[PDB]
Amino acid sequence: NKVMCHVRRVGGAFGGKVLKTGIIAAVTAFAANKHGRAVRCVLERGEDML
Amino acid sequence: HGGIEMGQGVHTKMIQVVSRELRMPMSNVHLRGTSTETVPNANISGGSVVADLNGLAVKDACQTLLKRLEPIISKNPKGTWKDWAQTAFDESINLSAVG
Amino acid sequence: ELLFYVNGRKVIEKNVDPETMLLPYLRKKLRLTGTKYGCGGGGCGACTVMISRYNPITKRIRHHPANACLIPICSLYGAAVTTVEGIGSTHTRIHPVQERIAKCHGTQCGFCTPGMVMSIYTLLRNHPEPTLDQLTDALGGNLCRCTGYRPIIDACKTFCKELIFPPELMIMAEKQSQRTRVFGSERMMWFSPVTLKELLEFKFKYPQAPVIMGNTSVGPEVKFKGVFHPVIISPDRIEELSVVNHAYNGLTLGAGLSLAQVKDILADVVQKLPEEKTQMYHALLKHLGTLAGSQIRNMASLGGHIISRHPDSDLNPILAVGNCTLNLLSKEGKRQIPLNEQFLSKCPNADLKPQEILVSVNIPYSRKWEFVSAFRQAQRQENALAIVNSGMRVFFGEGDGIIRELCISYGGVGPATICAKNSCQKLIGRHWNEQMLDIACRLILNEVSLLGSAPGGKVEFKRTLIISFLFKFYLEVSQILKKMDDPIGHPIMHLSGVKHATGEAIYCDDMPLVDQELFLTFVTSSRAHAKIVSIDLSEALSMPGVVDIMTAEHFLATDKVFCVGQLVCAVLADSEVQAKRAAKRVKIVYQDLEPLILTIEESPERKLEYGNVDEAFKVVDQILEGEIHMGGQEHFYMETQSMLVVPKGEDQEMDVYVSTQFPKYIQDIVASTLKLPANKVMCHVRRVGGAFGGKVLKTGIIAAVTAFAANKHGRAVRCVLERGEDMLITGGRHPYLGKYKAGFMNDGRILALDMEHYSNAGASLDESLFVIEMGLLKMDNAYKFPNLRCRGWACRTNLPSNTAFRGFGFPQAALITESCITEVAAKCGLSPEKVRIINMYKEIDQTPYKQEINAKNLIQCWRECMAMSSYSLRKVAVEKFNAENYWKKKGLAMVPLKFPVGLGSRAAGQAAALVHIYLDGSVLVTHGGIEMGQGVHTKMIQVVSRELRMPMSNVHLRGTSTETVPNANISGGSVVADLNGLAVKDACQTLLKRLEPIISKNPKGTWKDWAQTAFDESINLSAVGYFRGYESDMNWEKGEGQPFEYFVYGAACSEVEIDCLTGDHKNIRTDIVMDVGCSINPAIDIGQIEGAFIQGMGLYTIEELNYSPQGILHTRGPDQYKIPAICDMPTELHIALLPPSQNSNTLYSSKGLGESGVFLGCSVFFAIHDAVSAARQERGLHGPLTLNSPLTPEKIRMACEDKFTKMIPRDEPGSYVPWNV
Amino acid sequence: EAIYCDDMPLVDQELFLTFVTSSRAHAKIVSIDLSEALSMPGVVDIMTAE
Ligand SMILES: Cc1cc2nc3c(=O)[nH]c(=O)nc-3n(C[C@H](O)[C@H](O)[C@H](O)COP(=O)(O)OP(=O)(O)OC[C@H]3O[C@@H](n4cnc5c(N)ncnc54)[C@H](O)[C@@H]3O)c2cc1C
Ligand SMILES: Nc1nc2c(c(=O)[nH]1)N[C@H]1C(S)=C(S)[C@@H](COP(=O)(O)O)O[C@H]1N2
Ligand SMILES: Nc1nc2c(c(=O)[nH]1)N[C@H]1C(S)=C(S)[C@@H](COP(=O)(O)O)O[C@H]1N2
Ligand code: MOS
Ligand code: MOS
Ligand code: FES
Ligand code: FES
Repeated sequence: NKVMCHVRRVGGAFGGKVLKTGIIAAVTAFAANKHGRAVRCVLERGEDML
Repeated sequence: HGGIEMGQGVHTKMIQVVSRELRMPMSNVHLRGTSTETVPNANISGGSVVADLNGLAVKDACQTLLKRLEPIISKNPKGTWKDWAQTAFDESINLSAVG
Repeated sequence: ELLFYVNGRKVIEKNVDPETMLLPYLRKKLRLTGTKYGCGGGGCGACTVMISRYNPITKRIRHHPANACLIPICSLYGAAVTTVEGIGSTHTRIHPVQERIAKCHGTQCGFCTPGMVMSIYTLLRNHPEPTLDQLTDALGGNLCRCTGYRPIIDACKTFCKELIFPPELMIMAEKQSQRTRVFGSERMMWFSPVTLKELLEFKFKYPQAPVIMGNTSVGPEVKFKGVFHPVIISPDRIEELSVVNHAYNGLTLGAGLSLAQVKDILADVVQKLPEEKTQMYHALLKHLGTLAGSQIRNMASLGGHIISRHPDSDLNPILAVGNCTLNLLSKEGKRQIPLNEQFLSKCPNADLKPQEILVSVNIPYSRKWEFVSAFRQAQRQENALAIVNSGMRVFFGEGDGIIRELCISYGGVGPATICAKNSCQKLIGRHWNEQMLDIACRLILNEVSLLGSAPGGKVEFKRTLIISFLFKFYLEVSQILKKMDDPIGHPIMHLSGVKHATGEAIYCDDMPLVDQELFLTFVTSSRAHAKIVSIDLSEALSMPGVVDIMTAEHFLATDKVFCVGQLVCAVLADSEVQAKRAAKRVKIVYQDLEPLILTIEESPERKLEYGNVDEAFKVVDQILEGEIHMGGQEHFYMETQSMLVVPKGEDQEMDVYVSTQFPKYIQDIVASTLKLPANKVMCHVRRVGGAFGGKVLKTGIIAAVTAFAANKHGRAVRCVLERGEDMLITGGRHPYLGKYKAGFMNDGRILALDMEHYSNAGASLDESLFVIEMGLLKMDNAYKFPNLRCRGWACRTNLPSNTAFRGFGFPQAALITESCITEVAAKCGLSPEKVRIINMYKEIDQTPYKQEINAKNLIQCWRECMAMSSYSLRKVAVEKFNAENYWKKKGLAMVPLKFPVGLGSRAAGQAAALVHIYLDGSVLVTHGGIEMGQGVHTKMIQVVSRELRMPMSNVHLRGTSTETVPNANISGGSVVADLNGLAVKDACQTLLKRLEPIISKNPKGTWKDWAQTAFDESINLSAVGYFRGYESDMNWEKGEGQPFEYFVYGAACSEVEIDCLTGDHKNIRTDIVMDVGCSINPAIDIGQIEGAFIQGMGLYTIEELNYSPQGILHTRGPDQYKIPAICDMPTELHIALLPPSQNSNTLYSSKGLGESGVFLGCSVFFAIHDAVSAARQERGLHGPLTLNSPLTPEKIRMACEDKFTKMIPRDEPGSYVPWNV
Repeated sequence: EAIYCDDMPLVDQELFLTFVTSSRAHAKIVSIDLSEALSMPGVVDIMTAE
């Protein structure tokens, strides 16, 4: 009841944005909790495909 | 609703559903975006069912409102939605529906 | 370079602007936001911060509190700054002070607790095992509009029987090179000498630069007055400026020594040497223990006070009579001048040069057969600037009565400290008897020749206080001469009480900045009925920040201004300080109009009827004609009007984060202003800092123009106001003019009553008549009147429009009826107690608006308070005390109370809610009621925890919105707790209805299992709750209906003690009982009761609104607004809560307080009334008395007529147009 | 004008996260170092399970 997710829109996700977005978000939230400031994460195309 | 817009055009579907069922034009309805503070425990947007699933949920919420607006429109032939909404405000008719 | 420490981290500033203060720097830059902007002028005490400074000589560090809202940045080089966030936190170990101030329920709104916990922490650091006297001394400066201070002293009562200074600071103090620092800016230059010589040099340079040492007297001038100093000077730790010396000429104190150090040195020195040598030290200590507060006493020093030339100075007249000489020093040598009238009159011959810093001051030993005394009178006991103060000493010598030395000086009377010379020139020679007092009075009465143009008003009051102080002097010297010859029903700590006491609570301004923000500020009219012909804005446009100066030409003043404080233009700027500076120099052309209306008596009907008054008046024994005036009030909510408006850039969406009470109005007005459907504009609140009303209409129009600006220019816009224009924009209570003609039989019972209520509305032509309706009903609390004819009218004035308040109309009409009752009881000959008993409601009766009431509760609390407070013994002791004392009259009073709870129409009571349960055991609840200090959310958590059996941990609330719960109501009327709680009840009942099988199949598990299974079997877990509200009907054409859901019943007895010479009063003991039922949370109930009582006592005794004859209200000065402080509490307040009654339609058999105990504050009021009567009982005069409200010490002293008032020069009425109407 | 997740404005004092992947399918990790990495200008912290 503390964590609120917000999704206004998504730019064309033709399936499969679930487990890996979760594994990104888990450590992003770990970092944001330990160092009390917002953390923004964006992935490169090669990082995606890998 | 609890379904994600990912370019397939689900929010236009939802605005069309609300426009048809509540008998108001397209222009008179708004939609912001998915969140887990308003619609909890929604399911994954995968299977091609989420559009129809949330369309049925939106239909359900709209029906629950329109049954409460039954007497007001019963007692007024030509009402803009402002007139019925303010009236339903006066007779203490709820206007927040979970579908 | 600027180098200091905040909470233990080193902070470096370069290339600064020294024209910026500390508190905006801690908020907008370093972002330790647990420190609050209360007033910016030193009054509030909200911004308390600990400052520690190390002395490289003494090898020790001195800790002192200070108000960060006046402290400049450039005075902190090498000092440790400690805020609320450095002592403990919700992650680390919490310090025992915050733990005990939250455990003892010392928090209600939380916008006052960080300063107070830092004050208690500072005193515990300085003092390990203190006394309650020291603790109360420490907390004197701090204010609280909500609590009433009792739990704070309760938490302090257990103390009576670690942070470390950074080593970098102490080592660079041990080095301490001779570094003279310069802080430069484009506007204002700052110089700081570490050595004496450079200070003397820079003073010998351009001398228009003030020697800033405490900022306490220059800060207000640069702020409200607006004067600007191009260059300023400010010393460092210079030893010569701060040294204590004992010599045959008494002692020598440095000008750099702060008043707190001075007080400690005097307090220790008066315990060493015999009292035959010390008389002026005791006077200085007497006026030092009563100076503003520990913060200001540790910020302000001797020299600044001496040279400030403030007429209200509390220490100057003691010095101006005690043979004191200021030592000086400059490039052209040394000097030693005396302090007398010539020093304070501003004449050039005796004074300081444009050079010669004041170095020190010497106070001699008092000679034997010489006695010194000083007296003062102000609106409040503590932290109030005096209206008349005096310094008095007389030296005889050789054991006789002949006057050879007699020095008396008066401050606060004229434009400066006036000292009597010619009367002092003539009094010499006679004995210490009555005749010299006659001579002194007959001289000083017309020697200090005041006029009708005396600023601050209270002409005859000061004139009487003069001789009153002289008379006190006479008695005290004569005396010494004669001598030497289900969590419901259990007390549960607030949800965010720790989060208050540890400074994690976010407010509408504590939230961060968003990209490309702006800021907005208004310009307000200062004329009452003045036509606008032109506005000058050429020079306002061109300065850094100004985007567009918005006017009425594109909701603001168009052609004429009908009230002061009306909005005519607003300014758009890139930052706050730029916005204020740009606003302060827009020029408006005016032409004043002839018909000027400011008062009720020179400016539709609402009438209730019961029986026929005419026949009883033809029959009844005695006819009374009486009248009363009751003045208004100001809310003084601690948090000011803060808001932010954010455009979205897509779909014209507009977020509005505003700390209001009524988001529906905000959304509606923004939608109508932007020409948008309401589905685009959303509104957000999380908590509001202690708002008691008034944050409704003016907040609406402020949000309207803020949103207009945020839309048209396509950028975010923040808008926060300040305390002064908060008073100037927003009105307060309606002041009432009440006439009455009553009829009562010799049985002392009222059988005839006519009322003509009049209200002072404001400039608005279409306004809120409703209180005139509403307050018409609630006129009589507990007294049965067989006949009523009660009418009301609303009178427009050229003034800001008035709004609602806590209590809301009941206090006014209730005290009008109470005063009519009391004057009847005086005209009869029987005690007001008997008159109230044989006029009080029966067990069962019927209100004049035709509604059944059952009131054995009122009679039972009457008996309980009467018998368990020992009424008879205490009262007979009161008459015994008045029979053996002549100037000390103590008065005891008792007052009942019936308060109706109910609303107007059908739409008013409806309340919605939204409840989610996620797939664990954890619940998210939201509603439409606003959190503003009552503790509504703790009650909601208790409700949800009883209705779902899970422990209190599992539930969390995340603020309110209009996107989750739409179309909520006003968060007022003391019902929104009940209404939104019923909505929460409905939602939780729906959820527990949805889950019979899962729960009843699973006996010994958790909510985790049952919510999991509920999702498994496809059962909804989020529901809307809703409550239709109580049915209320009122008809005015017949004056009948059922408009009130229920009534609360209480009683309060109060004991006071007034002094006939100086017209102030004490509060000794108040015993208060009320009937509430099975309380949801007893601690919250007792807190609300105490807070309402304190607010009512403050309205009835202290608070006054002085208006200039052109309509301009006064915010600071002699007539500044006061609110009750920590010393205004009764010594004992024994409050007990009676057993319940199990009522019908009240949530969980609990009653809705929050506006009820306000009128019980009239108790002490009538108590002083009683005392005044005893005075006129012994003075032998029974002449007509007209005691209005508030009973300021002025009117209390006027009521105690004496020979002193019989020798006061009566100024002609139509001579001058005085300070106040 | 369609606002996406990256099109939100910058929030105050937000950090930035970037991932360091793997390069060998089946392998054993012997030792990890960050001394040149953590001493870069701008780095706040490196999160590893080591
Ligand atoms: C909210 C509030 C409440 C107050 N309550 C009280 C009260 O109850 N009782 C009371 O007696 N007073 C009261 N005061 C007044 C206060 O005590 C004085 O203003 C204060 O002592 C001035 O000291 P300062 O160093 O802060 O003055 P500063 O602002 O530092 O001094 C400004 C002026 O003093 C001159 N100056 C200062 N020091 C020197 C020096 N050494 N040599 C030459 N010139 C010098 C500067 O040139 C300048 O003209 C109150 C003030 C405020 C704002
Ligand atoms: N333009 C667009 N079309 C799309 C997708 C998308 O991301 N963008 N996702 C596809 C996938 S994987 C699914 S399952 C469906 C989901 O749409 P619905 O569940 O709302 O029918 O859209 C399909 N078509
Ligand atoms: N601490 C605190 N108590 C307060 C207030 C406040 O701002 N702070 N407002 C008062 C006012 S004006 C009202 S109407 C009631 C409303 O709260 P309730 O509905 O929970 O009684 O709270 C009262 N008590
Ligand atoms: O079913 Mo597709 O949205 S992974
Ligand atoms: O909160 Mo209400 O008394 S305007
Ligand atoms: S005491 Fe600092 S803002 Fe009022
Ligand atoms: S609780 Fe102290 S100011 Fe409100």
